[PDB]
Amino acid sequence: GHAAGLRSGTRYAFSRGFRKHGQIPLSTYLRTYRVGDIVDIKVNGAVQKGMPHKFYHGKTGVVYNVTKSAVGVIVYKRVKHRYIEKRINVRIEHVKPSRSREDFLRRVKENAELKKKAKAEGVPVQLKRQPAMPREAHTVSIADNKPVTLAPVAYETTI
Amino acid sequence: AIKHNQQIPNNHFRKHWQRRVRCHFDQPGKKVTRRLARRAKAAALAPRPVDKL
Amino acid sequence: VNVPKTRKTFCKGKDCQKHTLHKVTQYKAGKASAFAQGKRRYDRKQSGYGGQTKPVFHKKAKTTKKIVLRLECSVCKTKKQLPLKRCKHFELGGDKKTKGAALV
Amino acid sequence: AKSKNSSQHNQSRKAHRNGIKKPKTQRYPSLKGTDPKFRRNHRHALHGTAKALKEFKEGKRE
Amino acid sequence: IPPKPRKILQLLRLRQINNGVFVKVTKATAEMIKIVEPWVAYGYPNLKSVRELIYKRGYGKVNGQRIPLTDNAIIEENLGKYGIICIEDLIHEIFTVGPNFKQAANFLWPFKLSNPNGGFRPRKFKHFIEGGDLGNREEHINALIRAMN
Amino acid sequence: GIDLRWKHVRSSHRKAPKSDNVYLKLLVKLYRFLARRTEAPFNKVVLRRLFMSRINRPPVSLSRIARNLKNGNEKKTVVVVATVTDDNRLLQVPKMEVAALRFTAKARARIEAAGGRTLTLDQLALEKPTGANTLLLRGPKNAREAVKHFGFGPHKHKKPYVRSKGRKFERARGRRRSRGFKV
RNA sequence: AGGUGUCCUAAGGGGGGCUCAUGGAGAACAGAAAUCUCCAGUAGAACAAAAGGGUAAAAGUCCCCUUGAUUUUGAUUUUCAGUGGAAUACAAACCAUGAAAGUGUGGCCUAUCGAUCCUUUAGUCCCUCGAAAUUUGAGGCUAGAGGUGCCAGAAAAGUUACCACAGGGAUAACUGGCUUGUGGCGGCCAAGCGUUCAUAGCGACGUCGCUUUUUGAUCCUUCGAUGUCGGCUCUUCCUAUCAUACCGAAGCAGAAUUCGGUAAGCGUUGGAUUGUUCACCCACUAAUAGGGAACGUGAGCUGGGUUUAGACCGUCGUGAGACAG
RNA sequence: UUAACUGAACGUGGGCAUUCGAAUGUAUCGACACUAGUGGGCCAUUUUUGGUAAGCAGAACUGGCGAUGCGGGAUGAACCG
RNA sequence: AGACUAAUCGAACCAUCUAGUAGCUGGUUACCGCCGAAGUUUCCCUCAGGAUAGCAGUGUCGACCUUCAGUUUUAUGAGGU
RNA sequence: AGGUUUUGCGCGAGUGUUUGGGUGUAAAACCCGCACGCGUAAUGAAAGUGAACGUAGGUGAGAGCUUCGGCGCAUCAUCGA
Ligand SMILES: [K+]
Ligand SMILES: [K+]
Ligand SMILES: [K+]
Ligand SMILES: [K+]
Ligand SMILES: [K+]
Ligand SMILES: [K+]
Ligand SMILES: [K+]
Ligand SMILES: [K+]
Ligand SMILES: [K+]
Ligand SMILES: [K+]
Ligand SMILES: [K+]
Ligand SMILES: [K+]
Ligand SMILES: [K+]
Ligand SMILES: [K+]
Ligand SMILES: [K+]
Ligand SMILES: [K+]
Ligand SMILES: [K+]
Ligand SMILES: [K+]
Ligand SMILES: [K+]
Ligand SMILES: [K+]
Ligand SMILES: [K+]
Ligand SMILES: [K+]
Ligand SMILES: [K+]
Ligand SMILES: [K+]
Ligand SMILES: [K+]
Ligand SMILES: [K+]
Ligand SMILES: [K+]
Ligand SMILES: [K+]
Ligand SMILES: [K+]
Ligand SMILES: [K+]
Ligand SMILES: [K+]
Ligand SMILES: [K+]
Ligand SMILES: [K+]
Ligand SMILES: [K+]
Ligand SMILES: [K+]
Ligand SMILES: [K+]
Ligand SMILES: [K+]
Ligand SMILES: [Mg+2]
Ligand SMILES: [Mg+2]
Ligand SMILES: [Mg+2]
Ligand SMILES: [Mg+2]
Ligand SMILES: [Mg+2]
Ligand SMILES: [Mg+2]
Ligand SMILES: [Mg+2]
Ligand SMILES: [Mg+2]
Ligand SMILES: [Mg+2]
Ligand SMILES: [Mg+2]
Ligand SMILES: [Mg+2]
Ligand SMILES: [Mg+2]
Ligand SMILES: [Mg+2]
Ligand SMILES: [Mg+2]
Ligand SMILES: [Mg+2]
Ligand SMILES: [Mg+2]
Ligand SMILES: [Mg+2]
Ligand SMILES: [Mg+2]
Ligand SMILES: [Mg+2]
Ligand SMILES: [Mg+2]
Ligand SMILES: [Mg+2]
Ligand SMILES: [Mg+2]
Ligand SMILES: [Mg+2]
Ligand SMILES: [Mg+2]
Ligand SMILES: [Mg+2]
Ligand SMILES: [Mg+2]
Ligand SMILES: [Mg+2]
Ligand SMILES: [Mg+2]
Ligand SMILES: [Mg+2]
Ligand SMILES: [Mg+2]
Ligand SMILES: [Mg+2]
Ligand SMILES: [Mg+2]
Ligand SMILES: [Mg+2]
Ligand SMILES: [Mg+2]
Ligand SMILES: [Mg+2]
Ligand SMILES: [Mg+2]
Ligand SMILES: [Mg+2]
Ligand SMILES: [Mg+2]
Ligand SMILES: [Mg+2]
Ligand SMILES: [Mg+2]
Ligand SMILES: [Mg+2]
Ligand SMILES: [Mg+2]
Ligand SMILES: [Mg+2]
Ligand SMILES: [Mg+2]
Ligand SMILES: [Mg+2]
Ligand SMILES: [Mg+2]
Ligand SMILES: [Mg+2]
Ligand SMILES: [Mg+2]
Ligand SMILES: [Mg+2]
Ligand SMILES: [Mg+2]
Ligand SMILES: [Mg+2]
Ligand SMILES: [Zn+2]
Repeated sequence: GHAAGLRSGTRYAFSRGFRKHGQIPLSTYLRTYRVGDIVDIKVNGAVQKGMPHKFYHGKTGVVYNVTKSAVGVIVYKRVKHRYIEKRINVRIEHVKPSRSREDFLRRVKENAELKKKAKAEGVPVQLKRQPAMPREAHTVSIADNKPVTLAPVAYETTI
Repeated sequence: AIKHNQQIPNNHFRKHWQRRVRCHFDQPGKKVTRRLARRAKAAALAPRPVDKL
Repeated sequence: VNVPKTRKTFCKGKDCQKHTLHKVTQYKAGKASAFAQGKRRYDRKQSGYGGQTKPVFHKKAKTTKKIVLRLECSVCKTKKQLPLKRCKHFELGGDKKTKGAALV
Repeated sequence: AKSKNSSQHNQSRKAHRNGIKKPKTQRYPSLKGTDPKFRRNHRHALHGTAKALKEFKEGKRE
Repeated sequence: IPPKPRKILQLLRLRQINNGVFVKVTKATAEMIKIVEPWVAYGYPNLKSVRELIYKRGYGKVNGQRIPLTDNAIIEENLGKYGIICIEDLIHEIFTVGPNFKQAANFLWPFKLSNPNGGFRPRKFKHFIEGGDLGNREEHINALIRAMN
Repeated sequence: GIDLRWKHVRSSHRKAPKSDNVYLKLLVKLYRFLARRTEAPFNKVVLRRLFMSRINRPPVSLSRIARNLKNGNEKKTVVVVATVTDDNRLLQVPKMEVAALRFTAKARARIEAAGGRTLTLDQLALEKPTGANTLLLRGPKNAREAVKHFGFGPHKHKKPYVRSKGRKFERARGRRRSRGFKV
């Protein structure tokens, strides 16, 4: 049985970067969170209270509780042949709102106006994404862009 | 040993129980013997009842 | 390790239910009675022939013990018990340490 | 007298035989572990809403 | 076979040797095909290849069963709501990738071909560029279809 | 080779009764014919429940029927593929008509004494061959003493297998914090 | 490559002011090193202990006040079967500090510890001693302490050469198999030795190989058994040639010698001491070469040694007994 | 909870497919009950630790043999098909 | 001499307790059809043995529940080889 | 002998004749009913106490039926009594 402590193996993960020590920006304490938000976890080494375990560093979850100085988050952990639901308490210095769902929240309101604009006008539109398609036919002119002929080069010693 | 969810057993069969086992194959036979004795007893007490108050 | 002889902390007495002043002493176990049911049973089992009937412990490893403080309320005369960590030397009411007076 | 110490050789394949199951979600999650001060009041709020929306057929007319 | 290429071949419906299917090339399908490179050969079919494959080896998936299409009534009662009513329509929808390509191609049971009549190249598990039979040979796929069909 | 995950997979549901009752076989022949020659979804459901075992056909009481005869169901026909039992708690029986697999002696007597009538499942097919104006009722499946023992474990609040009840039977270590821990 | 079974009434809690290690330049005794002043100084100092992380109007340092190291129970995290030290966020009380916002449920974070049965203390003033009451005594209900270091937790000294049973080739002591460090044998380069003269005869510093007649390393076969030292007797095989045939080279005048090639056809001994393999002497001879064949060869012999049971000595042990003496 | 019907959670009523808002497959959806055998493993490409090395000793992902025949590698548990 | 005590002695012979116990070796009786493993996790005076989770079979029930996935694409996080 | 899950059967808020008695074509078959066992109520160490605010509650799903407005079994998730 090897050594297995709470913070074993976190030499580089929990460290602050080069030229990024000292004071914490105060906009961290001014954000607001609501039950149902989507946040990601990133441990700050300079705060030793409300720290999450090293497994959750770099994960994304959903808020389920709000208290005076922390939030409760729900994450799913894989243990061999199943998933288990975990609930962790994290101080707000370690959490951050996520941009994972912003693309979806932007397409939903853009689809609403395009649908209503088209319905008012009378011409149908697409309203869903498509993967990149193969290119089409086109003509390329040789005028004042004459091609340059290349050939492989002989071997030579550099040093 | 135990291997699943069971009720913990307590069977008192750790003595030489096979030396003291009483079957009853004479249940109908003993019933006939009792009825014959009652019939004989009633005849001896000729007009009297077969019981006491 | 030394602790003061008095301390004020919560009291659970029916009349106090607040912080009051307490006197601090050290806990000492009492002597085993000869009429406890565990003792009466043990004597009966050991009589007659057969020898020693129960285990006797031999392989000790601990060198210290946990200290237990006994506190008493100055108002209602109720008592508390508080355990400490393992220590080698202990006294209550010793001289407090001084600072900046290094004289060797 | 010496044998093998540890291995993980066949463990992944055994895990995927009956699939790796993600528990199904529900519409109403449980309120276990939420702030009790919030929970005490939220009970009263749902109670009052129940008293109304029923007299809404016997008066009030919200 | 390793687990990732195995899963992809199941989604392309290629679960047996000498099976063939039609797919439409986009960004989402070109990456799947690149992964299973040492198991497949592919290219660009022409009208003759599309025509003869469906005429000779065409089977339909009706209520879970594999049914040979010997009559136009079979096609109409399964693809009629998309405007396809005859076998000539089905060929047109495949060869010119139409608005209902997904439905038409999934109706056809995967083709079961034979081994080629003239055999393969001397070592067939190299890339076509190296001298093998794997990968993308573009319009040379037509010569291989003649021998297998 | 074909590279398939499954092969020769069998069905998970019964296809015939396991009983050998002669009259139940006649009943099954009747509803096999009805289910094939009618579009009514009602007939297919009744056929499946005639295959089931006794723990999948829990009984239904007169009280449970009276609960569902409210809010505009006063004149529908109650159908129960099970036994119908009596309830001592109910003091006044409403009038109704019920088609059931069987009735207990007191259940049948109380239904008819209030002005109702009892049917058999073959009388029902003759009067309502499509199941019109009916309501299907099931009894409580999990209200069985054996189900209380299922899935026992830590922090599960299930019932244990013990031979008696009292202070000396599994109440000391693992059940309270004054002896070690609790569950 | 290292650490733990402790240590602290402050080295715990709150508030306030200040800036550290080191360098340059100056001042009676005073100097490399005492105390005083100015300038520069991103932490190069300090924070009980091992190492890693963290910290500058502080988490360092000095000053002032205190005991959140307190009460009642639940939820969550790590090891994990999601069973049994340590940690996180709230709720309900009572407090401490600061003008205040706030902070405080022990040590800046990651280690610093213990079930059932029994004993003992604190708590309510509570339940029971079953014919009825009162006082002593005993028994229950809730929380700590006395300990299991083999640390999910028996109460425990040797010998057997007089020996026994169930098994194991999952495991040693002999052949065989892979390897070749070590042992043995053979090459390459050329500073130098050789009277001058690298290579007649040699080869320092380096470097490439071969063999399985040394010894190691491993544990694949054999423990319902493959007879375990040496000599005697007898046959055959290998060449890395001791003698014999025919030749090349020399620091080869002759004689005697030294280096090399083709070559295993033919030989390679009689004795004193030792159980010896190995060794060392006397003597003859053309010469008294090196090895394999289950370390060839016990239903071929022999039985000197080793290695059962009898017996003596020395050293060791209280003793029974031990010793590759 | 806020100086404050200001917020927080849960909702009534109304509006929005003129399109329920990437690709492919669905040759196998969910939940429960009762129980067997096993708990000596070995081999290989790539990555790797100790050792001069070993048909030596120890790990990670994946594929095999064990539990499996057939055509090749003359023979040859594990190599190619 | 651990020598002799009826071919038996580092504790004779005869009957009974007795079918003494064995985590250890050996054996374990017709055919066809369908499905099909493990040598791994945690605890144990545990290391040739058990319990516990996993892998496997059988019986079903709920709807035939727009339901899922050892995969690609698009947007967006974490990591110190 | 004592447990447990699943299949078939009888009766069903109850269920079980056979310790015993009556009777007989006599170890069979047939008949009887006072007690008793399990179930119908739990929770505490114990003294003890002991299950409806509501059409036996509200919300989201839900087979079947429907006068097409809706009613909603079994079961699952959730807030309460
Ligand atoms: K280590
Ligand atoms: K005794
Ligand atoms: K072992
Ligand atoms: K091991
Ligand atoms: K105790
Ligand atoms: K220490
Ligand atoms: K302090
Ligand atoms: K440090
Ligand atoms: K724990
Ligand atoms: K132990
Ligand atoms: K310990
Ligand atoms: K242990
Ligand atoms: K002994
Ligand atoms: K010996
Ligand atoms: K053997
Ligand atoms: K073997
Ligand atoms: K060598
Ligand atoms: K050798
Ligand atoms: K060797
Ligand atoms: K060996
Ligand atoms: K042997
Ligand atoms: K000799
Ligand atoms: K041999
Ligand atoms: K010999
Ligand atoms: K001797
Ligand atoms: K308000
Ligand atoms: K098992
Ligand atoms: K097992
Ligand atoms: K093994
Ligand atoms: K091996
Ligand atoms: K072969
Ligand atoms: K004799
Ligand atoms: K064993
Ligand atoms: K690095
Ligand atoms: K039964
Ligand atoms: K009764
Ligand atoms: K419906
Ligand atoms: Mg580590
Ligand atoms: Mg006595
Ligand atoms: Mg005595
Ligand atoms: Mg093992
Ligand atoms: Mg495998
Ligand atoms: Mg030909
Ligand atoms: Mg070829
Ligand atoms: Mg086949
Ligand atoms: Mg301070
Ligand atoms: Mg400060
Ligand atoms: Mg507080
Ligand atoms: Mg400090
Ligand atoms: Mg702390
Ligand atoms: Mg203790
Ligand atoms: Mg006690
Ligand atoms: Mg008495
Ligand atoms: Mg043996
Ligand atoms: Mg072996
Ligand atoms: Mg050498
Ligand atoms: Mg010279
Ligand atoms: Mg040399
Ligand atoms: Mg043998
Ligand atoms: Mg032999
Ligand atoms: Mg022999
Ligand atoms: Mg030679
Ligand atoms: Mg020569
Ligand atoms: Mg001699
Ligand atoms: Mg040899
Ligand atoms: Mg020999
Ligand atoms: Mg021989
Ligand atoms: Mg001898
Ligand atoms: Mg001897
Ligand atoms: Mg002797
Ligand atoms: Mg002596
Ligand atoms: Mg085994
Ligand atoms: Mg290995
Ligand atoms: Mg091995
Ligand atoms: Mg095997
Ligand atoms: Mg194979
Ligand atoms: Mg072959
Ligand atoms: Mg070969
Ligand atoms: Mg004799
Ligand atoms: Mg036997
Ligand atoms: Mg025997
Ligand atoms: Mg199969
Ligand atoms: Mg133990
Ligand atoms: Mg064995
Ligand atoms: Mg459903
Ligand atoms: Mg289905
Ligand atoms: Mg690293
Ligand atoms: Mg009788
Ligand atoms: Zn007090």
